[PDB]
Amino acid sequence: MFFIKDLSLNITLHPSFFGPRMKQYLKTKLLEEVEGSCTGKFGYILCVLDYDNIDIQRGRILPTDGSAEFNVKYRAVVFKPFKGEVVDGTVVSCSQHGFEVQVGPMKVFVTKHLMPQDLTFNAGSNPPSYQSSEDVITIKSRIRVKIEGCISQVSSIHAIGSIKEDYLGAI
Amino acid sequence: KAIPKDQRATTPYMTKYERARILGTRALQISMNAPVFVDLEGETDPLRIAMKELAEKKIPLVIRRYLPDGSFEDWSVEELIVD
Amino acid sequence: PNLNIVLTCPECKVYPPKIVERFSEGDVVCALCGLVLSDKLVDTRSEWRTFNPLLDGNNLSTRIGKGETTDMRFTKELNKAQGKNVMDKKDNEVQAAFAKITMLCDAAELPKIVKDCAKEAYKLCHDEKTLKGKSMESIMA
Amino acid sequence: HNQFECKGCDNKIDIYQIHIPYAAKLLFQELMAMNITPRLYTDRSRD
Amino acid sequence: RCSFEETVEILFEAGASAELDDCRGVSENVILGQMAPIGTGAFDVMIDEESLVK
Amino acid sequence: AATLQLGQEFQLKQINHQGEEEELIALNLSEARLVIKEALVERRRAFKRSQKKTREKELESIDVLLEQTTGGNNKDLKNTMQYLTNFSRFRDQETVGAVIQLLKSTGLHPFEVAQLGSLACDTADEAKTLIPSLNNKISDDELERILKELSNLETLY
Amino acid sequence: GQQYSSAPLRTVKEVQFGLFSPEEVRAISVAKIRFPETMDETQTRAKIGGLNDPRLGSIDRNLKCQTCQEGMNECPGHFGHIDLAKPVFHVGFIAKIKKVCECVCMHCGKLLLDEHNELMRQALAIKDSKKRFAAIWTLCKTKMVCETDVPSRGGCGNTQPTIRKDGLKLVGSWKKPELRVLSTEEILNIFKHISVKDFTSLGFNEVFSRPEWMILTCLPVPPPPVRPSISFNESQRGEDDLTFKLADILKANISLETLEHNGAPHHAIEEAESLLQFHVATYMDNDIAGQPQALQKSGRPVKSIRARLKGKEGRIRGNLMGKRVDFSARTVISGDPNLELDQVGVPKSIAKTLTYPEVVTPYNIDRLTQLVRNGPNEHPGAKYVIRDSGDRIDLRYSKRAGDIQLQYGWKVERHIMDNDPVLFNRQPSLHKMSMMAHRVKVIPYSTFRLNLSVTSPYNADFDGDEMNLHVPQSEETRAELSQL
Amino acid sequence: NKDMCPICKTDRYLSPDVKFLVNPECYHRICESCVDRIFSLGPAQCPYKGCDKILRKNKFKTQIFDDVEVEKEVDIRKRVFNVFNKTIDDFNGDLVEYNKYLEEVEDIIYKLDHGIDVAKTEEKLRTYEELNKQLIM
Amino acid sequence: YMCPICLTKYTQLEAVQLLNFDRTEFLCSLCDEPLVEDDSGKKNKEKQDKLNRLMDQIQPIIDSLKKIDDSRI
Ligand SMILES: [Mg+2]
Ligand SMILES: [Zn+2]
Ligand SMILES: [Zn+2]
Ligand SMILES: [Zn+2]
Ligand SMILES: [Zn+2]
Ligand SMILES: [Zn+2]
Repeated sequence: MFFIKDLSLNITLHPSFFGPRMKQYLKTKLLEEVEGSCTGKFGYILCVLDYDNIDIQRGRILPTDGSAEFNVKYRAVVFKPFKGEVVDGTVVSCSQHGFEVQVGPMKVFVTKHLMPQDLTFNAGSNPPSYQSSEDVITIKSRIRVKIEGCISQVSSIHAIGSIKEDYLGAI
Repeated sequence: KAIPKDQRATTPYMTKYERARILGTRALQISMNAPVFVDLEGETDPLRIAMKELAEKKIPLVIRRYLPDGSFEDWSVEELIVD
Repeated sequence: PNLNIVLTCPECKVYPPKIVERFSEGDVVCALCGLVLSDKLVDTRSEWRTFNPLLDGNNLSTRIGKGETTDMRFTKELNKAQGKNVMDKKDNEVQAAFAKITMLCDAAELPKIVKDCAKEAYKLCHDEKTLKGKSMESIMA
Repeated sequence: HNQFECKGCDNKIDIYQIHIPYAAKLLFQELMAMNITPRLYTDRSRD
Repeated sequence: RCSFEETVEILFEAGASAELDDCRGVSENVILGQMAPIGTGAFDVMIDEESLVK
Repeated sequence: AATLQLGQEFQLKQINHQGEEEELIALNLSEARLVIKEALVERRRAFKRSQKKTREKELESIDVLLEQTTGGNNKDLKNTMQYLTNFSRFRDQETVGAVIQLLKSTGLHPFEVAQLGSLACDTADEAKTLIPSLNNKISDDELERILKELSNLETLY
Repeated sequence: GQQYSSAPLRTVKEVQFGLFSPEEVRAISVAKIRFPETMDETQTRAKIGGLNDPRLGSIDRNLKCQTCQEGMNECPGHFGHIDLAKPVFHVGFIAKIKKVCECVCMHCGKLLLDEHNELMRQALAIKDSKKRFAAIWTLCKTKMVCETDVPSRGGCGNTQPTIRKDGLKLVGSWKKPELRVLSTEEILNIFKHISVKDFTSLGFNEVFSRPEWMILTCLPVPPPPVRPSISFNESQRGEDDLTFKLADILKANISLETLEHNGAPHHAIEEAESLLQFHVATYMDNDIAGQPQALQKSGRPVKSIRARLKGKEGRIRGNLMGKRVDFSARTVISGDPNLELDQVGVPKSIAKTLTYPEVVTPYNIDRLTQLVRNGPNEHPGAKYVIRDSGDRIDLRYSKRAGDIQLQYGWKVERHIMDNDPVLFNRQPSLHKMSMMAHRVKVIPYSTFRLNLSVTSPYNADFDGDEMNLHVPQSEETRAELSQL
Repeated sequence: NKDMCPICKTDRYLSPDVKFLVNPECYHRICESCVDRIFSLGPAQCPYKGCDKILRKNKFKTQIFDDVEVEKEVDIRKRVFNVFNKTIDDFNGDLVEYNKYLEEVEDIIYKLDHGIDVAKTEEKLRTYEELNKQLIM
Repeated sequence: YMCPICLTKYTQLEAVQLLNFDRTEFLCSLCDEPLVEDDSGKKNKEKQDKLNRLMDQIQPIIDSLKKIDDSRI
């Protein structure tokens, strides 16, 4: 799921960068190292918006290693899975236990053991994909999955979905 | 928190602990090739460069002095007096 | 699992490596490039400087007695609570073997090495169909 | 692997790393062995 | 308190009484190996910003 | 979870950096694709300001042109943007703008109303089975009437 | 070194003490410790579920701690647990249990005289805890009946026994005199039935200390590092006391588990667990007065946990409040009427050893390059180069590499050199002038030489007094010395 | 079987809070404990020995009168009196015809309801599909 | 799932977390070893056994217990 969110950050500006234009490297470090990052707590930070009015209030020198550290608060957008709401995405990869579906930036995994039993993997697809009587679910096939699991080890998310019910499976 | 600049009540001088910690970090930073806001006239010792900047009030740091309750005043080394 | 650690200079890699332990620095170093592999070495003689599993194995022991600050209504029960688990262990016949043979070889005026081999030679066989008792002397004999 | 987990709180998100003297980390682990919990918190609640 | 005289009995009461020990003493900071708010440690060093114009 | 139990960070009572409470922001699955482009461009004018001193064909160049403006590691951000276009179901903000006009009388929790927009929903039995919190919020009438507008409002390419 | 991690690095601001809930122990524990054996039953690696299974931390600097990985110098050791057959007192709280029992009806769990008493209105005033429980226990310790109502109230009506400690036992006598010694389970059960509002008032805290936690039910088994083994001469891999007492606990537990599953002489049991209660007690503290010293197979006592912290040499006094340190030297001092007031003469032999890690900058890189050519031996030389990546290199054992390229931000551990400030100290050192900072001057033979005037603050003379030297290892502790 | 789940046989004595549900697919006596566990995952067979009716937890429901013959007929009537609510007796008025049309609708219902040979009911289900068109018509 | 080589169980979410584009099947970070399912046969088989044991009390005590619940004296 997508949101826009108000987040904060702590970045340590190593002492070399302390010239007049430090603020530049701060934002530079920000986008370059906050965009496109998974976090267990918030999700994939996608777009740092409001690139103007980001709060950069004041830095503290850490006693040893003498590097400044700043607490920057900002606004951005995040793809955040959950459990129990339908999500759409085309498959990309596949396996014998299922097929990974790439949704947003998260390659969801839907495992047949959660999908409706009528489509047991007919392994005969090349490229591998599942062939069911109602529809044949291919690699770039559109699929509507409800998410029936998630995991957030920090700086990572893997979720779990199923299409066992109606309005589900292929699209 | 954050006593306003017109209400700062603490001493306008630099305590010798402030002077020692300032020159420490400033020297430490210089020793990490932080830029230098003064003409190192032949100097190569980071502590001695720091003593030079401080004598020219060119150290871009600021002292956050905590009161016993928790609030604090902020002085910038450029405005504190050194002895 | 294999739970195993090996050191090798990731910047020479040439071998099962040529490393040396500089103890007095608490280091191990690639004897080629001198990269220090791992440090904070832990001492190896001071350990036992401050100070029998071949017989007493894994079931451990500890001599429990009476301190200065205990009256006889607690001391003797330490002598009356220690006695409940002397038969789950055949170890009476293990230790009382040693104690006996210790009482023997020592009374026999023998070198304290023989005492061990007999403290061994009991423990190694220590129960066989060939043994099956047989007076429990002949072995200690 | 870049994964952390305080099971017993089932937390895998709210983790911190601290530097302390090993002889302290010992001490705490011996207050635990006597059933004292010396929880350490990195922010103030009494304020 | 535990570091002076009767270390364990003090530590027990704390654990029973759920003492919350706020780590402002020099002695607490020493155990944690932190910078005690003492002398040079009695303030923070903030990185000035306006003076970074030059 | 499903029952509208999002994380405490995403609790309906949200806070901005200036402290006052506000509405939780949740996005329909393509106007989010729009605001992104606005930002990336608003940076593309901006990143280049400091630098100074069907649509399916063009989206990639639209995308990848903005890519160099950003950190380049983000075709995985495009992995959503590509998705966001492939699974885009709007355009022309007023499409949503009117739709967002249309929806936001819903009296529904934002994860729902965003989900309803985001979702390619043909049936009204769909919601009460797809979004099972959506079984007694709005009935199939007020649901599908919007869906039936949504069908035409599904502006396709 | 120590491998990069990602968790955000903070600093401790608060310690919340508090007891340990047996559920918490189990939720923490990575392993149910069951068999007293340490090693594997085949004189090989280690008994799983034994007294140090590999899922606890590991040592040998050669294995990986299959719970959390490898480094014997990263794994902090993970805690395992034992669940006792039957509950026992925690020695630290017997007194604070006997005291407590005298303040609550031993049948319903309610408190004795409450705010309807006047002085309870006067007791529950106290904002202090440890005196609230103190003053309360003066009022409640002498009433003996769970009264019912004295309007200007709870009941339970029972007479309340009188209690006395006697070597890990609390024996209560009523009057009706039932001098029946009290089971723990009753007390445990008693406690589990006390009002939050009661023990709160009593001085506890329902999040961090329920009174029912002073009675041990589960047992937390410290990982190996708390009690390491001395692997000595391939068979004298001696074991720490805490391993023994733990074995001896685990046995005395293992036994008593049977003695209920197999018969019940019901006086052997009453001693059997009262034995195990003794082992747990002396494990925590083997120094208990009114009790028998739990000895070793050398007949010496067992180093209890409490003993590890008690006096000097304990953790606190001898390992936290003060400790031994690197980068120091100690030798005999001599006088010198030819050194300035602030110099100290350092033997060249010592200066070759102590070392100071300097950072390569534009202002010294060539000069530092020179030192690295001198290498370890000739004096103004160096002994290690530290690469920005946290990587270190011995300069001997690198002549093979020969020439080395320095780069900015690398660190060179040079020898100490003239004018480096060092901290000089003469023990006992009972005032701040017994530690002043001097400037090095490197001289021949092996005494520290100092000016004569400086001698009266240190309170030294030259009949063999020795003084200690401490070298500062940073650019900022240096300035602390020179300026303060 | 009267008050215990035909699956786990948890008696109303042993689980007084047992709440029985059945499904329009098969109308099976069962406790909710199984119900959730069975279809918390999704569309599968009914947990009955001899039931391979694939059915789904949203379709689940609560009996009222325990008469699975009436209730199905009630359901049949409910199915009818939903679409066959388009019946004309008051809309017809002719006392014989209003009797007849009711009789006709009921005969159509009874055909579905009597269910003994319900294929003319299936033909009436076609007529009910036609009624789905006739209630539309 | 479970790696017998480490003898340690795992669950689905670990597996997908442990899964790879290359290895469509599961390794074991402890063992680097493919995993095996578990609880499939035994527990299903187990619970049915106790179900009869649970049934063993149905005509027995619990029925007669309700035969006490008639008056509960
Ligand atoms: Mg003398
Ligand atoms: Zn090498
Ligand atoms: Zn470990
Ligand atoms: Zn009472
Ligand atoms: Zn059931
Ligand atoms: Zn394994």
